[PDB]
Amino acid sequence: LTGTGVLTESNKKFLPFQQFGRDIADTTDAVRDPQTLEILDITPCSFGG
Amino acid sequence: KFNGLTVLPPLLTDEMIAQYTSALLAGTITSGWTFGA
Amino acid sequence: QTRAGCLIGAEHVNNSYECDIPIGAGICASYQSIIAYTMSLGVENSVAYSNNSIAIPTNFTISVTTEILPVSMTKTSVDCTMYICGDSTECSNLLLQYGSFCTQLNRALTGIAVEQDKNTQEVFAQVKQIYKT
Amino acid sequence: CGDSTECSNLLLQYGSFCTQLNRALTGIAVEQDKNTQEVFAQVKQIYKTPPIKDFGGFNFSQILPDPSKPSKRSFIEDLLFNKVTKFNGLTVLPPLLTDEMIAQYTSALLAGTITSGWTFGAGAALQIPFAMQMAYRFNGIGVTQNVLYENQKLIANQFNSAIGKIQDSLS
Amino acid sequence: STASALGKLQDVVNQNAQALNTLVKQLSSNFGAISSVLNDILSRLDPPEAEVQIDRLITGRLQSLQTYVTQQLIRAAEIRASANLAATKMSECVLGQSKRVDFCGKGYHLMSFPQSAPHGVVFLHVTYVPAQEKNFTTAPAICHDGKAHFPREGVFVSNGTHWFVTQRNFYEPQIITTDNTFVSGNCDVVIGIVNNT
Amino acid sequence: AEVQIDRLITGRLQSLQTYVTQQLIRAAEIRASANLAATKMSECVLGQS
Ligand SMILES: *[C@@H]1O[C@H](CO)[C@@H](O[C@@H]2O[C@H](CO)[C@@H](O)[C@H](O)[C@H]2NC(C)=O)[C@H](O)[C@H]1NC(C)=O
Ligand SMILES: *[C@@H]1O[C@H](CO)[C@@H](O[C@@H]2O[C@H](CO)[C@@H](O)[C@H](O)[C@H]2NC(C)=O)[C@H](O)[C@H]1NC(C)=O
Ligand SMILES: *[C@@H]1O[C@H](CO)[C@@H](O[C@@H]2O[C@H](CO)[C@@H](O)[C@H](O)[C@H]2NC(C)=O)[C@H](O)[C@H]1NC(C)=O
Ligand SMILES: *[C@@H]1O[C@H](CO)[C@@H](O[C@@H]2O[C@H](CO)[C@@H](O)[C@H](O)[C@H]2NC(C)=O)[C@H](O)[C@H]1NC(C)=O
Ligand SMILES: *[C@@H]1O[C@H](CO)[C@@H](O[C@@H]2O[C@H](CO)[C@@H](O)[C@H](O)[C@H]2NC(C)=O)[C@H](O)[C@H]1NC(C)=O
Ligand SMILES: *[C@@H]1O[C@H](CO)[C@@H](O[C@@H]2O[C@H](CO)[C@@H](O)[C@H](O)[C@H]2NC(C)=O)[C@H](O)[C@H]1NC(C)=O
Ligand SMILES: *[C@@H]1O[C@H](CO)[C@@H](O[C@@H]2O[C@H](CO)[C@@H](O)[C@H](O)[C@H]2NC(C)=O)[C@H](O)[C@H]1NC(C)=O
Ligand SMILES: *[C@@H]1O[C@H](CO)[C@@H](O)[C@H](O)[C@H]1NC(C)=O
Repeated sequence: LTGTGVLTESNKKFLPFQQFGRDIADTTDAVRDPQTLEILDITPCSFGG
Repeated sequence: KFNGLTVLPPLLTDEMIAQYTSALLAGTITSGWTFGA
Repeated sequence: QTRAGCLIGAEHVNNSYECDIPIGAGICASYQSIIAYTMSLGVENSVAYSNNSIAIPTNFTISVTTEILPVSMTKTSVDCTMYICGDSTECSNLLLQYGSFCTQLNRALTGIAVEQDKNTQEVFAQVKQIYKT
Repeated sequence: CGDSTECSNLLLQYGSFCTQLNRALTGIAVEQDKNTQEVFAQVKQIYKTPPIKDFGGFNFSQILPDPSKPSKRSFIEDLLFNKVTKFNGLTVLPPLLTDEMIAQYTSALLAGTITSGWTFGAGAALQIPFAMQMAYRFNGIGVTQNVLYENQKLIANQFNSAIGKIQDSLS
Repeated sequence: STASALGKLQDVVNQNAQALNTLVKQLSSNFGAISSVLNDILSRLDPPEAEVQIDRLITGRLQSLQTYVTQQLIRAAEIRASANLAATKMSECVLGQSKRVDFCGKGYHLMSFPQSAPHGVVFLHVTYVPAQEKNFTTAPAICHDGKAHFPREGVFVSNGTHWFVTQRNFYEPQIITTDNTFVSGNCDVVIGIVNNT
Repeated sequence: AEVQIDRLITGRLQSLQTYVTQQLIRAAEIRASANLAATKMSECVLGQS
């Protein structure tokens, strides 16, 4: 799963068989690292005109 | 703001819209139609 | 069997009401077992017209009605290299040879964005001062 | 595609253009019924003219509906209707309101504007003789109601001649 | 209490949200390419044939964006027309009384009040409606001393035995007098003349 | 055959989109005309303008 963004800590709970989540329109929202098994949070870093 | 879409805020905030509405209402109650001409 | 096709599951009746679910060709359905019938335009009366008779009211009532009118929508702007390329050099290079397409899109979006604000301003700003009760 | 599995499978990965097209077509189809409803449905009740016809000398027989015809349409309506003049995945839906209901609305409006005047447009229809409604209507254009009562027959004759000329020109 | 009374604004908001949502959703489409993500086809194929897939994705996304822009233009035109009508109503019905029929509410217009709404305006119209009618009897003019009399402003009525002059929109009889009637000619041409004093 | 199928598909889709856009424009114009007609009926038939 490749992509850019800023990684923060998240309190969302994953069932022990998922690996990542998404909210709507099939856009990644949160991912779990395969080593420490914790739920992170992905936010697109700021941009604008 | 997900992948290049931006929503621009309106020029007029709701407070000034409410002030316009209040001014219109107070003008039409007190003076009638004379304040429009 | 109706003029718009056929209905299955609804039972025809001989009555007529101001219906709510349109079907077509005058036929329309309602719940009341689901039934289908012919819509009724309204109650029919005949005014007692003569040549030496009138009808003058003797009392009055005052009613307050409401109506709602939209005036504006959300102002949006869309980027291109972020959208159709997602920050990729090869995609940017390939897109570069399609002339100038995104400039027109940005121009149109900016035009409608300015139009929304002008529209709201012309709708609401009808007074020169700010009166107070 | 036209009943082709391969074409449908290939099209399945082109997104959701077709849903948008169908939604737009459905919206513009509903808009026509909305337009007809808002233009014609202007009266709460359905008025009908009394059997005895004496409107101070005016003759409305050519615009009032004729019960003899099965369609219950007047002469001018028939003239207009006569004047105005296969399956590949596209269909034509019938209008919600047929011609008879539209004719009934027009007849109700025309019968309510004769007996009552403009009263039925605000509250309940109020009866009034036609020769006095016309006198009221002259009073609204700067001409005193004196003028009508001395020139009733001439005005009626001019109106009848004008409507006959309109019918002849349309025919 | 009652909901669903603000359908227009809710419909506008829903249409905008749905259009944006489907525009975002269009990213995941394949458009006949190998994959819907650029990085996979970049790292899986060298440029000489990967450029074909890149071109297919680019043209598909461009077409989707163009369609979205056109739909936005159509909706903008519609909203502009609606708000022009709203501005005309604000100018004509709030800043003064209106004579045109059914422009502002049902019945005879009296006055109006504006209120704001998240993306629009709400007009409250105060009007006037008559009721409790009667029948009476009517004549167009009255012949006295051989000359015809017509009412200045009002209409002749009779409660069976006596004649009165009233106004059209309200019942208020008054005794017939020279001060509210005018004379014109003799009672020989009008059809409906009645004898009285 | 997929290349030919794709060519036919894209051509027909483009034609359909053009037709839909023309229909939208015509419907908007007809709606404006209908609004004008409704205003005329409300003003001139139910009263004196
Ligand atoms: C996978 O990740 C590491 C790999 O070594 C291990 O998890 C931690 O490993 C460090 C050092 O190896 C220990 O000090 C920690 O106590 C370990 N934590 C846990 C929770 O085991 C382990 O092999 C794997 N960890 C998980 C969570 O699967
Ligand atoms: C006014 O006079 C009429 C008769 O000239 C009364 O009778 C009404 O006549 C109409 C048409 O024939 C019917 O639809 C009504 O039902 C009749 N009313 C009855 C029978 O009570 C009429 O009632 C009188 N009053 C009014 C207010 O119209
Ligand atoms: C005109 O209508 C009003 C409202 O229906 C009448 O006022 C009512 O009169 C009754 C009987 O006197 C009272 O019990 C109600 O309380 C009144 N309502 C209000 C809101 O005050 C009025 O009487 C009617 N006019 C005539 C001449 O009958
Ligand atoms: C109103 O006009 C119609 C149309 O001219 C008149 O109907 C005609 O009546 C004459 C005499 O009976 C007939 O010879 C014609 O054939 C009729 N024409 C049609 C088209 O039917 C009607 O008589 C007029 N009514 C009044 C009261 O003058
Ligand atoms: C029609 O109205 C007139 C005007 O009021 C009535 O005339 C008077 O009526 C009152 C009470 O009804 C009597 O006390 C007076 O003596 C009447 N005066 C005259 C000069 O007539 C008349 O009664 C009314 N008629 C009807 C049928 O209601
Ligand atoms: C109002 O209509 C009635 C009904 O037609 C007219 O009364 C008729 O008048 C004529 C001419 O005097 C008589 O020959 C009839 O016998 C009358 N009929 C009835 C039933 O009385 C009345 O003249 C009309 N009012 C006008 C024209 O002012
Ligand atoms: C209104 O009064 C006038 C004047 O009295 C009437 O005119 C004459 O009335 C007398 C008596 O009835 C008749 O002998 C004459 O023939 C009438 N002359 C004319 C030219 O009509 C008139 O008839 C009365 N009208 C009504 C409706 O009562
Ligand atoms: C009434 O309904 C019956 C069947 O329910 C049908 O046969 C008939 O034509 C209808 N109309 C009349 C006038 O009976």
